[PDB]
Amino acid sequence: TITPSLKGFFIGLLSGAVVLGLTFAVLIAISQIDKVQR
Amino acid sequence: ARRTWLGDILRPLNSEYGKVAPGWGTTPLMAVFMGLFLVFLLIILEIYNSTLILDGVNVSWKALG
Amino acid sequence: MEPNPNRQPVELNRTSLYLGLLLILVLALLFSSYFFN
Amino acid sequence: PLGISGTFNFMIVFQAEHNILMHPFHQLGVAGVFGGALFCAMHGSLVTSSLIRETTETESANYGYKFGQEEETYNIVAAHGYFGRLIFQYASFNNSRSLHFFLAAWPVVGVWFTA
Amino acid sequence: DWRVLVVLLPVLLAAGWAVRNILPYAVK
Amino acid sequence: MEVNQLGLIATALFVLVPSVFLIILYVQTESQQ
Amino acid sequence: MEVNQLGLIATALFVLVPSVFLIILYVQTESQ
Amino acid sequence: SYPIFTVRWVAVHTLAVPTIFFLGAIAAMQFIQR
Amino acid sequence: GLPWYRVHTVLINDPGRLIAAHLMHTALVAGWAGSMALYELATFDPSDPVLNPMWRQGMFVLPFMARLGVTGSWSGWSITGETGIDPGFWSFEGVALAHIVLSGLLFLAACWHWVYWDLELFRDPRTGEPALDLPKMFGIHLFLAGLLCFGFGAFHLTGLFGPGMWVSDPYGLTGSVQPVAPEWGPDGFNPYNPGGVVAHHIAAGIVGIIAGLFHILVRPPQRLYKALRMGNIETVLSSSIAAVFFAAFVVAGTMWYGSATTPIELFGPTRYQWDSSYFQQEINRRVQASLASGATLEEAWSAIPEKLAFYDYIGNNPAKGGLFRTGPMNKGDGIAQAWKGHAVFRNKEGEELFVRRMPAFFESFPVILTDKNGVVKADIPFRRAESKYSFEQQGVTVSFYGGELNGQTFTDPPTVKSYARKAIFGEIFEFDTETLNSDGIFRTSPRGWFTFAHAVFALLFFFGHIWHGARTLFRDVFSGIDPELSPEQVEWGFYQKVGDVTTRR
Amino acid sequence: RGWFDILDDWLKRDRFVFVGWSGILLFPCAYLALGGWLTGTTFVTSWYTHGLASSYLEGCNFLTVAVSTPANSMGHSLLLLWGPEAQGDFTRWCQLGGLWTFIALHGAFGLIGFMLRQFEIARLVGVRPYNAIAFSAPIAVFVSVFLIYPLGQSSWFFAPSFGVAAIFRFLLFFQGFHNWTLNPFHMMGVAGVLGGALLCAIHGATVENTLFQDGEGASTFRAFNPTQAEETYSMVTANRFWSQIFGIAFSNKRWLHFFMLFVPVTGLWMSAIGVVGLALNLRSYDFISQEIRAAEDPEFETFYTKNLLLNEGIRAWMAPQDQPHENFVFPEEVLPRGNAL
Amino acid sequence: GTTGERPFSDIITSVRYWVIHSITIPALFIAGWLFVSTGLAYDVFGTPRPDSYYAQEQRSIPLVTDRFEAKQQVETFLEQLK
Amino acid sequence: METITYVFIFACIIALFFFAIFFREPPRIT
Amino acid sequence: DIDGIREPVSGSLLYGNNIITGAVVPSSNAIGLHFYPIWEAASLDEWLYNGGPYQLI
Ligand code: CLA
Ligand code: CLA
Ligand code: CLA
Ligand code: CLA
Ligand code: CLA
Ligand SMILES: CC1=C(/C=C/C(C)=C/C=C/C(C)=C/C=C/C=C(C)/C=C/C=C(C)/C=C/C2=C(C)CCCC2(C)C)C(C)(C)CCC1
Ligand SMILES: CC1=C(/C=C/C(C)=C/C=C/C(C)=C/C=C/C=C(C)/C=C/C=C(C)/C=C/C2=C(C)CCCC2(C)C)C(C)(C)CCC1
Ligand SMILES: CCCCCCCCCCCCCCCCCC(=O)O
Repeated sequence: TITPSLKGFFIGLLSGAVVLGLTFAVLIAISQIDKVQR
Repeated sequence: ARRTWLGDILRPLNSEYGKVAPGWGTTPLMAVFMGLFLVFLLIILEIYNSTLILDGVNVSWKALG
Repeated sequence: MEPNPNRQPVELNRTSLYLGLLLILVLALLFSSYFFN
Repeated sequence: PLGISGTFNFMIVFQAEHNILMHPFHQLGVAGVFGGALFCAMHGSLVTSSLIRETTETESANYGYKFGQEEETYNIVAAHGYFGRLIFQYASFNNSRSLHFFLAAWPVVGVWFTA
Repeated sequence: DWRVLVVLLPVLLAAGWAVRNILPYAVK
Repeated sequence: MEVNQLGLIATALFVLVPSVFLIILYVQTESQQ
Repeated sequence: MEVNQLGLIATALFVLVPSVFLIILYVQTESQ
Repeated sequence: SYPIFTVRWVAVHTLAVPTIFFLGAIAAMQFIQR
Repeated sequence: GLPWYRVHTVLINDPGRLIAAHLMHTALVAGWAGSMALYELATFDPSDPVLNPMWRQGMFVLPFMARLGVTGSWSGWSITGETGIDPGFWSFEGVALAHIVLSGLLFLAACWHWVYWDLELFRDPRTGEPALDLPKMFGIHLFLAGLLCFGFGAFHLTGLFGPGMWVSDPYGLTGSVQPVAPEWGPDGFNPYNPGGVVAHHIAAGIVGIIAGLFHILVRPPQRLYKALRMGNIETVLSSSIAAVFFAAFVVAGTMWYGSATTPIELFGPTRYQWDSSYFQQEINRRVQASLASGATLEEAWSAIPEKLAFYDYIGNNPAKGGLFRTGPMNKGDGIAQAWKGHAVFRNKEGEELFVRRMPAFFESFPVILTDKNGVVKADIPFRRAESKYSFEQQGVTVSFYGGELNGQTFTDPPTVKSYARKAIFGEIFEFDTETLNSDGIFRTSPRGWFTFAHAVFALLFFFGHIWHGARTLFRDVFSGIDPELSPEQVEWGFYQKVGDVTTRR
Repeated sequence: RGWFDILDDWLKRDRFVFVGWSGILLFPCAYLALGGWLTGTTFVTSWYTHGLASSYLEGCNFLTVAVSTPANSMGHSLLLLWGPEAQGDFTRWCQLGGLWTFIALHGAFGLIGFMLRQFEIARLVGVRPYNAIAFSAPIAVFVSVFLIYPLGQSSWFFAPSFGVAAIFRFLLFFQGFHNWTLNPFHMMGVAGVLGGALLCAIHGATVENTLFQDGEGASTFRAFNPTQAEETYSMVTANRFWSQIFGIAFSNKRWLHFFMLFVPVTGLWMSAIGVVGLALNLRSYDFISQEIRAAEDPEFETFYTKNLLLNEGIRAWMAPQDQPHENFVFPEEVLPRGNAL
Repeated sequence: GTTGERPFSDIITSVRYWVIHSITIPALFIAGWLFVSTGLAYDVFGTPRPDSYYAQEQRSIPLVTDRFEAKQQVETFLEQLK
Repeated sequence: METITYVFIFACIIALFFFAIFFREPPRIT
Repeated sequence: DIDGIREPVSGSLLYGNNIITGAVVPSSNAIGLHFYPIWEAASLDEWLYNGGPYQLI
């Protein structure tokens, strides 16, 4: 069944996702605002 | 160059050098499979490491009987 | 059938000879004690 | 001792009688030789990274330099442009004389201290 | 507990004071 | 001393084989010039 | 079999040294 | 006309802010008695 | 001309001679395999798989043939000790011969492809230039890999059309080649479950067939083709090297920690079994069980199989060797002949004392005897003048239960100390040191030698990956940087985006 | 002109600190590795894993603070904060050694990020990637010593702890248990590091002492312009000097600088290999010929037998406190000791 | 030879810089001071105080000996001090 | 035999020093 | 006899050393910092036992 470590695994998995998604979310926004002029 | 019978048979398998699908093609799909495989390898690693402990999975020699 | 066009001369100058022989001889000097053990 | 294992004997007994590892002058000697090796690699790799194309791929790039030629054989501005971006601009030399003086000074001074 | 608020007070005050002094130029 | 008997042939080919390789390449370089 | 242990090195060098000599002379002939 | 907040500003304060906090904590530690 | 370190680049644009070179390399490898096997056969002693198994004898390729079902010699012996058996053609000798024949055949094909390098197959039909369609080659080769991987799992390993694989009990006592049924549940990802190895090859094989189908039919996107330089065969070398050092690290790890594919009757015990007293616990479990059912001490220890006792000995621990201590383990401590029995030490008051075992970290270890509580009660002292715990003062004795010395007791302190010095190594065996002129110093096993070599090659191949990957992405500046590089491209602020001339300020 | 190219644009802007795609991996991991070491050395004990104090908070100084390895009983556990050992409790995670795996793994991924950054910047500027390649050597050292080595042993406990003195203890351990000074792979490393330092000093001094007079000042630094085409020192006079002083000299500037890359990079790679062997206790501990003779002939003595007595002292005298999980009790009477001392 | 950010030398000689930082720097210093002086650091990181390395008549190290009960072991040691 | 081997390699190195110094390829200006 | 206790340490190849273990052994502790040239020994045999070559080198 769903043991404590499998629960921890999902916690670690979702936390990583949050960190990467938040980071990329911010990085995309900034890059949209402050573009280079060609 | 020398032509041979086997050569003429295999010819079309080596006839599309440089042909690409446009732009990003299936790159979004590739990334999905990569991410699943990463999770898959994490699980397998953490099972072996005993960081992920699963019911009925005794990571020991004693799992031979 | 033409001769193979990809063939190339190879070179080792005298300084590279001296450097390589020194490498080999010093390695042998280093490892010989461990081979005889 | 004038021997390889004798050198080691000397080191070990020196550590028991003087605790040389916890002595700052030995710690500076390590910084001198580790930093010396580091900067040897750095300088070697930055100059090698910025060799000016003078040869074909079938030949050693070393043949692009001729003993006594007056021109420099690499582009120091490109090397500086690479290293200053690797870190930040002002942690990279653009004066070759200051650079080579630094190469000389760091290991010499560290080994003075360890002696 | 209370020791957390004690620690965090100077940081929040300093962050406040920097905000006050820089806000006009940050808007520009 | 009771050393490994094979250490001698090991050392001898360790010297001989790569040295011969370099000498071969050197000599045929000279005769091009 | 209780054979002579210097037999191995004597045979190896008997082959290698004169063989290498000839290979050296042949390769530098081809490149000239 | 220079910008105030930059990537550089973040890098600088990412290091500078904890450095001063740690310095304060380590200074307090010199007065701990056993 | 070419420097020595670049001679083989003449094959980069020559697919025929590239194939010839690959054939020659394959002939060499197959030839090594056959030669190695013949040498091992000529030196292997099959007469005692209990105390002189293959892994004590420095056998390296023998266990890989046994792992997949080759177990007998044309000479009539088998590695499980059955005598008078008939393997058919796939004996150790027949496998060795096959590889040799295979080598010879590859060598002839190498010659043909070297001479007849200029095949029209290798020419791009549009441009007339040598070209390989690497994307399609990958899908073909992957599809093939997938079919082989599937077949190997679906037929060989299951025993549906094949022999199965080596399986054993947890204590390495009764191993044999058996067909193995797949494990499809989560315990199939358990390294110690042999059914998982079957399921892996079946599933991965199907996935490989499907991905291969995909890679034959679907062209690479243009973004990826340009990013990975898919027109450059050296990108393949770069990623192939990476996949290979990945694989090498994995097989070093599983060899060292142990898994279902590195069984201990073929490669020896692991160091962790010594660390955790794995075999001593089982042995004690059995002796306690014989005592409870009413057996005497003599009887309970005499029931301990010699093979299990021999695992409980530090000389079979692969972390007790050295780099230049060469040859089989037998060359060090000797050829094990017999278990001497289980040594029990007691002091003059009759308490049982316990020798503290040597940890794998220590070349030498002192002799210290403890009571059940771990209190020191005797030792062999270094300085004698202030000794409290000597064997002489404490009246230590040793009695033997089981084995060769069963029922015997020794009381003369020098003999008792002698067995105490052996007991730090675990169970005590009689060795033949004469036959091989053994020097008495521990060597590592094939498990140790294989891990070492594969961990080192993996690390080195990581450099090859960095090297060839660099050469792939920087092909245009391999010979030096643009002599017309202008300082505005490498100076600061000129371009908004580094190296993009269209972003000039 | 989608989001990917726009983000590429922004990552690769010329700014005071270049970011790049490699920055996404490098900057978090480098900062966390660094931050974990400063946090641990300032505040965190080693009492429950090692029986040691190891933070400023506890009374240690810069030389003796460390982030210490986890307890031997953790094996090779990743020791994730959310894993089954700490169970999400930050405090217990610290006390169990979690900061060690945290620093080592983030440090590993930071090293990758830094080498990717070298590739990225070199590609954008148009130089060859030899600085990246040179950096493979410190990578090999790090992974072999901090990861491969303890992975072959019983646990992370036997990896180096991250501290000045703790590394000093690592060196001495390797002398007594592995006889690492006798290892030819370490010896090649030594030659590469000492040889690199020598090359560094001798090249810097030669250049500075074969300069051309290019200005009138007594400070010769000012007489160099980064855009000048002319060599600033005389290869020819440098070659003559060294030929007459030492017999041989460099004559090819490209070879010289490549050699400077080669020597220390190769030396570090060689030592990494030896440490991989020591992961398995595959040491160069002994010479068998010497031991056979010395066992039979009590008048035979060499600097090799003298050093093994020192190793034997190191092991017996440091094991009980250095490996507290083993519960080694060595009574006074078993300690090896010479006369008087 | 510039990428657009304001020169450091110009910043740290400016009056506005020191109006902000003559506050923010001592604040951060005092914050860290209090982190320690209040005893919070001991509690957050689990670091023993000078009176809590050993129980009064104990001279054994409370060494963790179990991987999966490690947490409970530390907790058991600490209760032997309360 | 081991002594002979050690000294032989040492003497080959000294001989190499002699050729490397006195029979080097001469550096030639440009 | 490096440490002056009549416990002679073998350093040369012919007396059972290899390249790694061989050494020219330091002069005897019995001599300390005294100058020990050849002509101060009663014989070369003595000079060799007490470590004279080290000082010369
Ligand atoms: C007709 C083919 C054939 C057969 C039946 C055998 C059979 C055997 N060989 Mg021989 N061999 C062959 C051809 C063959 N060989 C050839 C062509 C060569 C030259 C390369 C050799 C070289 C060789 C050596 C050097 C050795 C053997 C050995 C052996 C024995 C053990 C096999 C083993 O453990 O493999 C192990 C299997 C692997 C290593 C396969 C791993 C492959 C990786 C994981 C796949 C890579 C990724 C993949 C492409 C991704 C797929 C995608 C997926 C989604 C599907 C066995 C008796 C061993 C032996 O005992 O010798 C006497 C040994 O040491 N062989
Ligand atoms: C993966 C490779 C592999 C592995 C693990 C083994 C493992 C084993 N073999 Mg096998 N073997 C192999 C390949 C391998 N072999 C090959 C390719 C051959 C053909 C040459 C043989 C031929 C062979 C024979 C003939 C015998 C064995 C035996 C053995 C056993 C003892 C090994 C031993 O003492 O090593 C000793 C290992 C070393 C001393 C390590 C050497 C490391 C070198 C010196 C380092 C070089 C460094 C380099 C110069 C530095 C350069 C740096 C700089 C220039 C840049 C062991 C089970 C023996 C046995 O027991 O058989 C029953 C035996 O008699 N093997
Ligand atoms: C599948 C593996 C593979 C393949 C096919 C290649 C192929 C190639 N390499 Mg790469 N490489 C690899 C692995 C590989 N490499 C690895 C693992 C490393 C790290 C060590 C490197 C490091 C490397 C460098 C640094 C360079 C190359 C270069 C080259 C090219 C020229 C090589 C040559 O002429 O050698 C000629 C070699 C010799 C004549 C003698 C080599 C003798 C060696 C030292 C010892 C002998 C090994 C022994 C016989 C058997 C091997 C045992 C074991 C590996 C199986 C060629 C495309 C060169 C290049 O880019 O040129 C443009 C180059 O400069 N390679
Ligand atoms: C690029 C940055 C980066 C990288 C590479 C790492 C890498 C690592 N960290 Mg570090 N970390 C980072 C940034 C990073 N961290 C940052 C920014 C912080 C501060 C928040 C931390 C704080 C931190 C802590 C506190 C710890 C780590 C730990 C770890 C390790 C385990 C990671 C793991 O298991 O992830 C698992 C997760 C992933 C790999 C993400 C996979 C993404 C999947 C595919 C997406 C799945 C989809 C989603 C879940 C679906 C949503 C459905 C929903 C609606 C239900 C590893 C070395 C641990 C450690 O060092 O142990 C010693 C640990 O305890 N990290
Ligand atoms: C003449 C004396 C001498 C010399 C020159 C060396 C030289 C060497 N030794 Mg040896 N050693 C010696 C004596 C000596 N040793 C003796 C007598 C002993 C006792 C046995 C040892 C024991 C010993 C051990 C036990 C080990 C070495 C190792 C090494 C190597 C270290 C390589 C290196 O730079 O690691 C430095 C570390 C790195 C390069 C790793 C990556 C570093 C990254 C880039 C860090 C980035 C820092 C980052 C910015 C944050 C910093 C900020 C913070 C400080 C504030 C090198 C070959 C090591 C080795 O062989 O490794 C394979 C090793 O583990 N030595
Ligand atoms: C022709 C022919 C034939 C024959 C064949 C033959 C006879 C073959 C053989 C083959 C062989 C017989 C092969 C072998 C091989 C080998 C090898 C290939 C080896 C290798 C080695 C190496 C590589 C090593 C290395 C090393 C060293 C030396 C030291 C240590 C380290 C190392 C390991 C690295 C036949 C009849 C079939 C048919 C028809 C045709
Ligand atoms: C771990 C962790 C984390 C992180 C953290 C961090 C990030 C931190 C950082 C920290 C920091 C970042 C810190 C810093 C500090 C610093 C210091 C402490 C400094 C010091 C200095 C010194 C003392 C110096 C001095 C000097 C000298 C001596 C000489 C010259 C001058 C000078 C001044 C330099 C988290 C949260 C994620 C969670 C998990 C865990
Ligand atoms: C892909 C890189 C992953 C990067 C982020 C991974 C780690 C980020 C933070 C995750 C740890 C914080 C939350 C988990 C704390 C555990 C509490 C619990 O177990 O309930």
